[PDB]
Amino acid sequence: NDNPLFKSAMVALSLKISIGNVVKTMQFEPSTMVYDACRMIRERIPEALAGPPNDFGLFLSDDDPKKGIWLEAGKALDYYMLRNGDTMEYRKKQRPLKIRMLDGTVKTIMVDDSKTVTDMLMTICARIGITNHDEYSLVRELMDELNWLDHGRTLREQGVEEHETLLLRRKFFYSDQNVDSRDPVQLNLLYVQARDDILNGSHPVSFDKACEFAGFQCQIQFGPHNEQKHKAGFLDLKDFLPKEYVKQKGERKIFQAHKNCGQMSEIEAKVRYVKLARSLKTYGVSFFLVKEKMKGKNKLVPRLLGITKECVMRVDEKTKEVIQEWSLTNIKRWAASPKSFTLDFGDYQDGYYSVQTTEGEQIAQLIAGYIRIILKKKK
Repeated sequence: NDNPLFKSAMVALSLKISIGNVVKTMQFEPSTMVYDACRMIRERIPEALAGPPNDFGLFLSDDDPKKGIWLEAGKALDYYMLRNGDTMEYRKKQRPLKIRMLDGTVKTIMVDDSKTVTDMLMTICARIGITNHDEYSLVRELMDELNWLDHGRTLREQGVEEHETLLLRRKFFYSDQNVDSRDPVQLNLLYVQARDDILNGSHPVSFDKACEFAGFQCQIQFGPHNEQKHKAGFLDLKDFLPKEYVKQKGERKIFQAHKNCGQMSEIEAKVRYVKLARSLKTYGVSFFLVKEKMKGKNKLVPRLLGITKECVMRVDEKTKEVIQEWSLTNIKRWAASPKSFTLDFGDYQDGYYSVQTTEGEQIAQLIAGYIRIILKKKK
C-alpha cells in the first residue's frame, strides 16, 4: 500500500519537536516562519498549550550548550540550515536568573533568555529600581580572569548555564570613598573592602606597605600589641599578607608596625588603614599582569598594567613602583585579541606598547568605557 502522508525529503523539513520529556516529529514547509511553526506546534502537541502562546519560542540545542541558539520569530526555518531529523525545543522565552544582590542575598529574576548580558543586567536593574545600570556589572562567582563576563555577548556562549548564580557588582568610584569616624558601620565597610583588596592582590602593594597594613590589621583584630602573646609564630600569615608576601620574615615587620600603634583604638586603626590605602597611586586602579618585551632581552618581563578613569600605568611587578603613566587623552587607538593587547600613542612616542595577555578584551573595554564617560561630560 501507498502512504498519502509522504512528501519527498527534498521538499519538506522533518523536525523532532521537544517539550520537556515529550518528543513529536513534525513536517514543515521549509519557508515556514518560526512564529507560524509555533502555531502549528500548538495545534499538534498539547504540552505546547502550557501558557500564553507568545511566552514560548523555538530553541536549537547542541551537544555543546554554548552553541545553542534561540530562533527569531520572523525568520524562515530554512534560514537556520535545518536538516531532516534535527530537533528543536519548544521553550519558554523567559527563564529565571539567580543574582546575588548588593546586600549579599540571592534574588531570582526572570530574563529574556535570547538576550545579551547587558540586556539581562538592564532587566535586573529595572526590577530592583536602579536607573544607572552603567554603574554596575555582572560577574561570575567561580573560585580570577574567569569571572569576567563580556556584556556584549550572551551568558550561554560564554559557558554560563542556567543553574549558575551571578553577582551584581558596583564598579569602583573614587567618589564612593569619603571616609568618617562618626559612622562606624560605614567605616567598617570601607576597611573591609580596602583590606580584602590588599589581601587578595586586587590592590598590589609593596612588601613594606603590606606589613604596615598588617600592623593596623593586628591592632584591629587583637588590640594593642602584647609581647607575651604576640610572639614569633603567632600569626597565620596567609590571613595578613598578600599571597606573594607570605614569608616568615614578614612577621617581625608586622609586629613592629603593630607595636607602633600603641594603644590606638579599633576605630582609629581602621581610619589609618583606609587612609594609607587611599594614599597610594595604585588605589582604585584595575590591574592586569601582562608580559612586556624589553629592548635587548629575549625573555618577556611580567609587568602590572593598571587602568583608571584618567590614565594607563605601568607598575613594577615586585616593588609596585609606578614606572610610567599615559593619560587616556594621549592614546590614539587600542586593539585586543585573545593573546595580546596593544596601544598606539600617535606622535606622543615612537613605537606601540604591545603586551601578551589573555585579558586584552577586559583591558580594551575598560579603556573604551572610561573614554566614553569623558566624552559624555564635554558634550
